Amino acid sequence: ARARKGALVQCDPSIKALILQIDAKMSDIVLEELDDTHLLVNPSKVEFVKHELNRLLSKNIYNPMD
Amino acid sequence: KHSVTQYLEEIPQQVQNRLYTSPATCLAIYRILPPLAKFFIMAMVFNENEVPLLDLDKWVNSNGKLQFQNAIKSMKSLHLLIPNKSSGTLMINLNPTFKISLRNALTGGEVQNSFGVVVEENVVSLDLLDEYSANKWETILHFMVGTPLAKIPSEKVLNLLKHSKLMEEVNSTGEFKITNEGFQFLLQEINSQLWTLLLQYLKMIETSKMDLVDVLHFIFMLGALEVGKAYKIDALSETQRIMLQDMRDYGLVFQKHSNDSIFYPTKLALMLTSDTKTIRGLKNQDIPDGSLIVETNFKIYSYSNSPLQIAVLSLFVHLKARFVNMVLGQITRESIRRALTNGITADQIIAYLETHAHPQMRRLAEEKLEKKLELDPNCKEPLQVLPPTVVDQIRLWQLELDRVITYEGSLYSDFETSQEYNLLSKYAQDIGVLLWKDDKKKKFFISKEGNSQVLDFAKR
Amino acid sequence: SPSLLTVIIEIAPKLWTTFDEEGNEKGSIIKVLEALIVFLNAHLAFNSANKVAVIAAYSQGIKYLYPESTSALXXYRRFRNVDETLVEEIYKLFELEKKQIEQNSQRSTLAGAMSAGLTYVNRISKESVTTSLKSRLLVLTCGSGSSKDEIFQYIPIMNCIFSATKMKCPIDVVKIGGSKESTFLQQTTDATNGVYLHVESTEGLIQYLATAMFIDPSLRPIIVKPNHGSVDFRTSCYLTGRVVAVGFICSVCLCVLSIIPPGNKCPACDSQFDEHVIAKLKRK
Amino acid sequence: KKRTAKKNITPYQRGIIRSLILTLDCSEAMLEKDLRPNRHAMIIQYAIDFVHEFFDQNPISQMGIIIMRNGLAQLVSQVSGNPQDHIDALKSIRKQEPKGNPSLQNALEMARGLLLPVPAHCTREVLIVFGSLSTTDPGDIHQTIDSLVSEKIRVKVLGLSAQVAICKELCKATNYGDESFYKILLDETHLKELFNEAVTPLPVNKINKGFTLVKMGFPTRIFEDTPTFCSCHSKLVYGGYFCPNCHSKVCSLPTVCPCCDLMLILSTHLARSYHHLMPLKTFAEVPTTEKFRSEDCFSCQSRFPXXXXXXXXXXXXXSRYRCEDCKQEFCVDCDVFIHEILHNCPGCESK
Ligand SMILES: [Zn+2]
Ligand SMILES: [Zn+2]
Ligand SMILES: [Zn+2]
Ligand SMILES: [Zn+2]
Ligand SMILES: [Zn+2]
Repeated sequence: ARARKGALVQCDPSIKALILQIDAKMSDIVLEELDDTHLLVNPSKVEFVKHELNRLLSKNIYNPMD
Repeated sequence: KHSVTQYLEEIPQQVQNRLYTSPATCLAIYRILPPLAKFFIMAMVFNENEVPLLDLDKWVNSNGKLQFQNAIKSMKSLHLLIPNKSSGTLMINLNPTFKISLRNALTGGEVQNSFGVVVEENVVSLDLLDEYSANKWETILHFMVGTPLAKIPSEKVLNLLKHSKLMEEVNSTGEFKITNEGFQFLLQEINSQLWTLLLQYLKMIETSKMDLVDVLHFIFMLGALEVGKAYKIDALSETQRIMLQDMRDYGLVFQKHSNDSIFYPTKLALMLTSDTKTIRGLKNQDIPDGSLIVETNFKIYSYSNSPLQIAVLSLFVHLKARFVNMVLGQITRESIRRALTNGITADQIIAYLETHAHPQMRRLAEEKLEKKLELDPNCKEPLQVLPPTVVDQIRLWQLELDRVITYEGSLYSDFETSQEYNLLSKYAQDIGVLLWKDDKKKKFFISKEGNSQVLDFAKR
Repeated sequence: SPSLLTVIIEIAPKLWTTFDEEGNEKGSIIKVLEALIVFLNAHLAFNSANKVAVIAAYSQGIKYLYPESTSALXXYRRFRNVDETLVEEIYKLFELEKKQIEQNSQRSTLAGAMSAGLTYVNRISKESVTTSLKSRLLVLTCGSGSSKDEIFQYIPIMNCIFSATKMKCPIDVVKIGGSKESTFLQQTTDATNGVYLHVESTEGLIQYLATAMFIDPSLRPIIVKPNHGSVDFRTSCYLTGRVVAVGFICSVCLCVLSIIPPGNKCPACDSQFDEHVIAKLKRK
Repeated sequence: KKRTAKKNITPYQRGIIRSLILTLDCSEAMLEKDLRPNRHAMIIQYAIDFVHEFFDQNPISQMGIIIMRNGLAQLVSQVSGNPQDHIDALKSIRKQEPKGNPSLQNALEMARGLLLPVPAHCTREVLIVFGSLSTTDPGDIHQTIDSLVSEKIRVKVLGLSAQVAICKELCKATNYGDESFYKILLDETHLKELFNEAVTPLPVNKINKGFTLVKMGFPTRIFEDTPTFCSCHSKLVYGGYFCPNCHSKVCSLPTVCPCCDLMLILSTHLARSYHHLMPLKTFAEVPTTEKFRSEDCFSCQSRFPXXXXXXXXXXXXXSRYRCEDCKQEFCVDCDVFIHEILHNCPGCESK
C-alpha cells in the first residue's frame, strides 16, 4: 500500500491559477496536483506561499470602507 | 494543542530508557496513559510472558478496539513496548526498563526519585507561597501579555518567551504582547500555560547543561508532590536543584525564604500535573472578584472588575471606563476584530467566553445551558447553548478576514471492490470519520482510521 | 470519570478459621489481605483520584475501616497513610476479637453491611454530584463452616439488587473456601452484571485481583469472563426446602412452595386459600 | 412544622397485579398556555415519566392508553407489559397535538369494555387527566357510573386546579363511596408528586373477597447468538429464553408465555412488592437535647447533627431521624433516601 501523498490544499483554482506562476515567482514549493481543485506542497516549506496569501491580499486593500 | 505527551513519546528509546530508569518517572507517566494502555500494560508488568497481538486482538469486544489501534500506535511512539515480528504475528512484550522500573515501585520500591523528597513539617501555608506563587503567576501573567503592572521578573523566561516568540510582543521595543501563541496562551487555562512554559523551559533550557534526565527526576520530584523537608537540601541535582531553583524562582516552586530550605510544596506544581480545581495584599474575593458581561444580549456589563482579569477581556472589545464594579464597554462584531486586528480569532473565545467572566455569568450561562441534554432527544429546541446567534454574530464578523480553506489527511487510492466500498460506505457512516469522499474517485484526504477497523474485524 | 471502589468484606473468625481449616493453615486471609492492599493501591493509582471505602462485617456488627469517621477528634505518601490508617482498623478489630466476638454466631450483620455501604456510597454519590464517579464495589467471602447456606439474610439481599441496579453499579464477588457455589452470588453478581468466582484459599490472588477486578469501573470494552450459567429457577419450596421450577405462589403473601400446599394457610401467611380455586387447580 | 402522615395504614391488601389504562384529554383545553409549553406538551413530558416507572415499580401490571379528542375518545396504546410500545406511542402523540374537546363517556365505555378481558387477580383501575370543565357524553353517565361500580372497579382521577362535583362523586362512587380519589393539582412539582404517589399500590381496606392462588414457572435463558431464531415474533433472536412448560425460545421478556400462556418471571418483580408490602415506620427525628445520642449519622457518617447551643442554629433541629424498631438513628439525607429507595434498615437488618 504505497501512497502518493502530499501537503494537500483543496480549493477552487481561481487564486490558485494566480498561485501557479506566483509559485514560480515565489520559487514554487507547491509540488503535486492530481486534479484542479488540489495543491500539494513541501512540508518544510508549506506556509511561504500562504505568507503572501495574506500579503498580496492586504498590501493595498486596507479596508477603506468609505 | 502541542500535546506534550506527543513530545513525551517523541524522545527516542534510549533517552526514554534513560527516563525508564526512574520508577518515579515510570510512575508519573502512567497517569498519561489511556485506560486501555493503563490497565493492559499493568497486566504484562506481572505475568512474565510476551503475548502475541492475536490474544489482545481477540481481547477487545465490539467498538472500542480502535483504541487498541490507537494504543499500539501510541505505545510504539514512546516505545514502552517491544514489538517482535517473530512468527508472522506481532509478539508483543513490555519494555521492562520502564516495566520492571515501575514494577519495583509497585510494591514499596527503592525509587530514589519517589524518596528524594523528605517528608517533614510542610509549613507552607494556604496563602503563604500560594498567594505569592499565584501572585507571581498573576504578576507575570499581567506582565507577559501586557497588564497595568508588569511585575514579572522572569527575564530568562522573557528571554526564552521572547526568543521563542510565544509572547507576540516587540522585544526590540520591549513589547510583551499576546501573539498567536500569546493569544493562544490565553487559551491554556492553567496547565496549558504551564505546558508551553514547561515546553518553553524544556525548549529554552534543553541544550546547554541539559542533564534533562537528572532534571526530569527533579522535574518529577516537583511533579510528584510537595517536597516537604530536605527537598532542596537533599533531593536536588545540579540541573535538578538549579531547575528546582529555576522552578522555585518562577513561583511554580513555593520554596522557603532565603532560597535554602526543605521543599516548599506550593500548589502550582501539582496543578499542571493535576488537571483539577485551578484555584490559586491582605484582601482577596473570588471567584467572582473578576467578572464581565457576555450573553445573548451581546453586551458587556460588569459588577466585578479585576484589572488583570479584565485586561484579558478588553483586547477584543472597546472599553470606556473601569468602574468600581464595571469595565464599561460594548461588544461588537467589529470589537471582536480588535483581537483579529492582532489576528487573534475569536475561536478560543468561544469556550473562553463560556468559561471566563462566568463568575458574573453564572446565572446567564446556566440559563443558556439550562441542562438541555437529557431533553435533547425529547425537546428539539435548544436555548442558545452554546449561543448560535452569537456564533452567527461571531461568524460573519470574520467576514472581514476571509479566503482560507484546507484539510488534513492522506491520499488514498488503489481501491477496486465496490462492495467493500459500499460496505465501508455505511461502515464509515457507522464509525463517522468522514470529512469528505466520492465514489466517482474513491479518493479522500483523511486519517488512517478506516483501514484498521477493517483490519481487525474477522482476520486472524 | 474516576471510580469509588467500596470493599464490603466479611470478617468471620470462623470463616478465617475455616480459611485455615480448608486446605491447611499455610497462610490465612492475611495472605489474601496482603494481596488486597497493594492491589487496592492500584485503584487510586489507576484513575485521577478515584476514591474508595472499606467496611467489614463481624458476627455481631459492622464498621467502616478506611472511611474513618471522626475519631481523633511511602507510595506517593498517600497509600502509606491511607493503608496504615486502615491497617490500624483491622488490628483494632484484632483487639475486637474475644468470646463475645465469638458469641453471636446466630446473628449475621453482613446482610445490613452490604446494604449499608451503598447508602454511604449514595451519600458519597450525593455529595459527589459534581464529577460523577463510575464506581463499582467488591465483596469477598471466606468459605466458612457451620452454615451451608444462610437463608434468613437472603431476602434483604434481593432488595439491595433493585436499588443497586437503580444505583447503576456492577459488583465483583469471589468466594474463598469450600466449593459451595452460591447461586445467590451467582445470580446477584449476574443480576448486578458483575462476576462471581470460587477461588482457593492459599493461592496468590493478586493476579486474580488485578485481572478479574480491573473490568467494570467505566470501560467494559472487553469480552466478559463470566462463571458457569446463571439459570433463574428460583428459591426452594419454603415448606419443603427443595427447589421449585414451576413456581407456586400462595397468595399476596407470595410464598414460594412446591405442589405441597394444602390449599389453605401457607407456612408464610395465615391465609386460607380458596378451595374452589384449589379444586380448579386440582382438576389436573 | 411537619407535613407527614400521622400513620400509614398499609398493612394489608393493596393493588399489586394491576390493569390500569389511564385516559388523557386531547382538546383545546390541553392546548392553552397554563404550563410552559402548554398543558399537553408538558403533560406528555410528565406522562412519559410514569410509564417506565409504572413498569418499574409495577412490572406485574398491564397498561394501555386512551385519549379524548374533538368530543370523542381515542385509544392510543395497547394494554401491554412493555413500556416501549406505550413509550413509542407517546412520541407520535407528542408530535400530535390536542384538538377539539374530550368525550368523557366515550372514554368511559371504551375503557369499560377494554377492561372486560382483564382477569380478577389483575386489579382494574383507571386514572384520568382532565383539563376542561364539561364533558361530551352520548348517554347517562350515572348509568355508566352504575355500570362501573357494578364492575367493582375503584378509580382515582386528577383534574386540573379546580373541582367537578360528579367527578368528586365519581371517585367517591368508584371507591366504595370513599372520596379520597379526586385530588387535583396546584403546581407542576405538586403535579410531579401525583406521578410519584401513583406508582404505589392501593391498600385501604379490601373487602373479604375471593383470593386466588397462582401457578407459573421461571424462564430459562437461551445462550447462542448465531442461532438467532424467534417464536413469539417469528424473528431471529441473537439471545433469548425458554418457557418452563412450552419450552419456546423467547426473547427477553418478563411477560406471559406465548404458547402455553403462562407467566414467565425470574425473581426481580417479586421482591419489588415485598418492601411495598411491609414497609417501615419513618426514622423518627430524635430530639435536639432529649436524644443525646452519638453525634454522627447511623446509616452514613454525618458527625454534624445540630450546632450545640448556637443560639437558634442548635435550637433549630437535630438531623437525628431514628428508626424506632432498630432504636438507631440516621441522618435525614440517609434516612429519607432509605425510605425513598431501599427500606432495608441496617439497624433493623443487624440483629
Ligand atoms: Zn402466604
Ligand atoms: Zn420474540
Ligand atoms: Zn409456554
Ligand atoms: Zn447519613
Ligand atoms: Zn430501624
